[PDB]
Formats: sequence, C-alpha cells, structure tokens
Amino acid sequence: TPYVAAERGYVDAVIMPHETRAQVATALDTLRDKRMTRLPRKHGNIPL
Amino acid sequence: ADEKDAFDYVRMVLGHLPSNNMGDTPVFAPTAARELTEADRALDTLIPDRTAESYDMMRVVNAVIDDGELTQFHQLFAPNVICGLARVEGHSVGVVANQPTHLAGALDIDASEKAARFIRFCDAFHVPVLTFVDVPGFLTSMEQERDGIIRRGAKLIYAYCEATVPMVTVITRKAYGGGYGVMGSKHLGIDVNLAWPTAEIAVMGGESAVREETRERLVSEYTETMCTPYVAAERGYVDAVIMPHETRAQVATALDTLRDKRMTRLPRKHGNIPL
Amino acid sequence: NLAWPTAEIAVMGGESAVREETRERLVSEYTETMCTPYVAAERGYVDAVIMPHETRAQVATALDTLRDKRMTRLPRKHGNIPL
Amino acid sequence: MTATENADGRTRRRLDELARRRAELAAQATERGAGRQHAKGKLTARERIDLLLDPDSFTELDALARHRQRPYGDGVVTGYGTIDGRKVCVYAQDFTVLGGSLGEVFGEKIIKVLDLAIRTGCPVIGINDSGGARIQEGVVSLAYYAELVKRHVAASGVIPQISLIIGPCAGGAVYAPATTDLVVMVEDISHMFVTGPDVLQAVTGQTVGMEELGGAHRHNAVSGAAHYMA
Amino acid sequence: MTATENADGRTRRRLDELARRRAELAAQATERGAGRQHAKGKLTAR
Repeated sequence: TPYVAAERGYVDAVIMPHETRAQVATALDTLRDKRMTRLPRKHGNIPL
Repeated sequence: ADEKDAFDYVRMVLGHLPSNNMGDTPVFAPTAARELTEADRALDTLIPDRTAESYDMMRVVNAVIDDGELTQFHQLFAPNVICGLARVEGHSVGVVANQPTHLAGALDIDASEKAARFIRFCDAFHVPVLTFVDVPGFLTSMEQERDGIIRRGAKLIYAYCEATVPMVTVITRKAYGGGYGVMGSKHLGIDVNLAWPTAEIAVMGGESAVREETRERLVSEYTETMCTPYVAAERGYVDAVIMPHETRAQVATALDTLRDKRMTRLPRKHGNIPL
Repeated sequence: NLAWPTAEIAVMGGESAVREETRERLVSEYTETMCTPYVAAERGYVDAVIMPHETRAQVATALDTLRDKRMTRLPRKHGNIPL
Repeated sequence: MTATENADGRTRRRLDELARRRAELAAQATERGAGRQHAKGKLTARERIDLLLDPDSFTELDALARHRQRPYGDGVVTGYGTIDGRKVCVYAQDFTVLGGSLGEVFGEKIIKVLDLAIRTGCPVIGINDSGGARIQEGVVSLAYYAELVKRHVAASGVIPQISLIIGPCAGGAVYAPATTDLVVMVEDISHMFVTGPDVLQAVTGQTVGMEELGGAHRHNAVSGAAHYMA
Repeated sequence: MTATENADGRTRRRLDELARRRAELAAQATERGAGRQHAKGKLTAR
C-alpha cells in the first residue's frame, strides 16, 4: 500500500487518481524557482 | 587473488591519485635518468617487419613509465585496449593503449566504454592522459552495430574532446580510418602528438586499397609510400616524427612543458554524453 | 564580413603590380580578374558577396542574428595596448 | 578639364558577374544531380533547409566557398534562419555535389556555423546525407570529422543539437550525430553504420542488407542510435 | 609452420628514412642560404 511510505514522509501525499493533474500542476508552480547546485567539479564520472 | 592483494591494489591506486579534485597529486622522485638505456633502444626494433605480426603493447608502455609499473584498471575486460595509472618522472599519468595481441587492437563497444570512463576519471582528478596508438579501425561483426557501437563507441571520442588535462599521444604503428581520429588525435584537443617512423596513418590500409597472382607486394608498396607519418607531419597534425628510442624523453619533456595547462569548458550544468 | 562585387581584395593594386606606351589597360585588366572579392569568398574570409542594394537588409539581419553573442577575453588585470 | 571620363560599364559588369555566379548556383536545382536525388525519393539540401525553416528566413554562409573540378559550396549548405520565429543555425550535406563527401572546405563551413550557434546561444540542426570521406584529401578528411565532433562535445548541454539522417552516414562520421542530443532518421531512405555490409561480408562471410544493418527502424528499435523514425 | 617469415628490413628502412630526412634538415646549416645570411653579418634562425 502507499501508507507506510506516507507515514514516513517518503511520499508527501496520497491522492485520489483524479487529483493527479491539479496536484502535478500545483507542485510544478510551487517548485518553479527551485535553486540547487552540485558540489563544484570539472565533471562527474557517471558509469558508462 | 585474495583479500591482501585487493587491499594492496587499493593502496597502489590511491597512491597515484590526489585526495580530492582540488588537491595536489603526490609527486615522487624520478626513478631513471633521461639518458638512453637498453630499454629505450629496444623500441627501435620492436615493430615487426611483417604486416600481420603483432607485438605486446605493454612492452612499449613499460619502457616509458617509471619502474615499468602500470597499475591497470579493467585489465581482464576488453583487453584489446590497455588502461592504467603510472608515473613519468615521479608524476602521475593515466595510460590508454591499443593492444595488438587481442582482436588485432581494433576498437569495439567494450574497449570504447572501458577507455572512455578511464579517461573521464583521470581528467576529473587532474591526471594527464598518455595514449599509445596502434589501431586498425573498428571491430567488424554483425553484432557490433546491433549492440550499439554508434552510441556506445561515441563515448570514447567524447571523453578525449572533454578532457582539459595535459595529453600526449604516441602513434607506434597503425592509425587507420576512424581509429586515427578517435585515438587521442590532435583534432580532439590533445596537446602533443608524436609519431614513430613506423606510424601508418591513412584513410585505409593496403589490404583494403587493392580493389604470382596472389601477392603482398602491391599492398606492401602501398603501406610504404602511402601509410606513413609524413603527411600528418607536413600538416602539423603530429608535432614531431621521433625515433622509437626517443619516446621516454619526449613524453617526459612534453608532460613537463604542459604541466600548467589551463583550459576550461564553456559553462554548463553538465554535458549530455551518449549513454 | 560582406563584400560588394566591387570589392578589390589583394596584396597590391594594379598600379603597383606593373613593374600607346602609357596605358591603364594592363592595370585595369589586373584590377579586374585579380582584385575581386572571390578569392576571399572561396576561403570563407568573407561570408557572402552581396549586391550593393542588399547592404541594409544584410547588415540588419546579421546584427539581429549576432545580438546575443557572448565572448570573454582571457582573465587579466588589464591589457598592454601600445601607447 | 579635370581628369578624364571612361564611358566604362565596369561597375555594372561587376554586378552582372555576381548575378552570373548566382545563376550558376540556382540552375543546379534542375540539373542532373538534383534529378538523381529526386529519383531516389530524396529532397535536395536546399529543399530541406527551405522546408524546415520559416519561409524566407534562410541566410546562407559561404555559398561561394571552394577548394584550391571545383564546385561552389564544397558539398554542404550552411547558414541560419528561424523556426517559429526563434533563431537557429543549420547545415545540410549536399549529396548532389561530390557526393557530399567531407573535405577541408566542407569541414570549415560546418565549423563556422557550429561556432556561430555556440557563441550566439541558439540551437543547431544538421542534415546528413553523404557518400563518405573525400578520399583524395586523405588524412585531411579524417581531421575534419574529428574537429566537428570536438565542437559537438563543446556544445553538449550548452545549446540543443539535433541531427537528421536523410541518406547515408557511414564510418567514424557517425560519431558526430551520436554526440548530438537527438538523431532523427527517415524510413527507407536513410542508413547509418560504422562498418558497411561489404566489409562485413568480406570479414564474416555473412550477407546483410543495408536496411537490415543500419536502416531507420533498426536504429530506432534495436541499437538505440536514433530517437525518431519519420 | 605458423604464418611465414619475411627477412625484410622494413622497419629498419623506416628508421633510416627518418634519419635521412633529419640529415637534410641538418645539412642546411652549411648550405648556400646559411652562407649568404652569415655574409650579411647575421646568425641563422637555428
């Protein structure tokens, strides 16, 4: 079920399926100005 | 082979690396004088007279690096290419080298991914990359195209083009077709490109350029005259044609000259390397 | 870099390239044929050879295309221009 | 009197000569190379640029570039324009001129337009369709294939880079589209591979057709080297 | 047997050819161009 994850905050909300469009749109608007930067590096070393 | 060997390997690898991407890599005392020795002179007779005959590329690599000691990465994976950490005159280098004794030294999917990640790792931790070239081209099989050689082989040329560390490339023999350009050529940004007199630089080799009846003379005549280092040298694509015995001193001299190289990529969050 | 068809691009002009007796024909023949935009255009030193009447539109188009050009000099306290 | 008068039509003759050279370029649209391209079910490079870009928005670079038979343009059409009013740069290989094979001038033209897109911050779109390396230039051809990839890597994650394959694309040249962000292939008329079927048969003794080895469906469904099958 | 032997001196001839080209460069120090330069009171570039 979703409820152990919800109890631990691993999911922010359990939603009715019909709420998906509005909840996605609301989250994207709230997050629009997110600012996060990685620790400085020349580049990473992703597995190839 | 056992846990002690695993830990010895880890200590050896870390000993060649900085502690982080901003720190200095440890520098050790040089282990050899630059005067020529028998190990340098051996390189003059290393290249076989016969087209089809191979040599062990480790005999070139070990002649150049301090104490003849290469700490390899992925030694058992894609052994048609060699990757590992070493030192030249007490400074860390990462070696990439085609190996004629496996799959004729051809590049394939696995060797491209092995060398690509090793180069990117070296570049991230400010370790110069030293390349030895003897490449016929890419491995031929029905499966290479199906299994993704276009998108997967592209990782290797991306890694060289991305790198900003000092880079030195030495062509010992074959450099045909797309193999020439991919293997650390000057066109990717490599700083110093040296060719032995035995370098065979051409769009195609003699076997492909044909078309007592059976005979190797016309291809051998094509390999001489048409598959040489001198067109590349005339165009500055190689900086010098060197005697094989000059390799160690010329590599050490170039790495010292390039030590303070400063180059930065155009700003970005990150790149989009093919995956 | 745009050139009119009348562009005369050369190391030297016709008056210098010489050496009824007095005559402008050999220099005029040199200016045509040898002092043109087309060698520069063949080498990409000019991006286009344009009719003179195209100048206004071609200049305006190039300035719009280049508007967001971003180029920075290598870092320094300042340069040392000749004085 | 002051100096002399000439009665020359020198300046007019210079404008007429540019018109003459422009008419040479324009007549190529109905010459035999364009006919063979259309006979294969393919548009020409200039038809492709005209179709992709907003109407009347294309400005050409290096139209009269020429190697030192030498045809204008050296086998690629380059320039800039708009898509939906937004600035882009384009290069389209010209299969009807020396097979679109990569030479020194061909390479320099593409370098110019890639550098322009990078420093003005707009997308670049390449349209590939070519018979391979200009073998006559030898290692020079290999040099410029590699120089182009170097620019694509410099631009990776800096400007969007799109590659269309609408004809052959073979050899190491495939690594240029591979380092862009999006590779589009058109069904039946495009093919891509590092090693062609003749070498494959000579080495493995197996026969594979070009469509089976490197057609649009093959790369879109199996190898992953293409992102859309048009 | 395994493949064949050649008895070629192919690799040695390649090294000898580099030596030949290097000797061309080195001989220029005593050729006529260097002589005219020295005749003008000038050292050569090298």
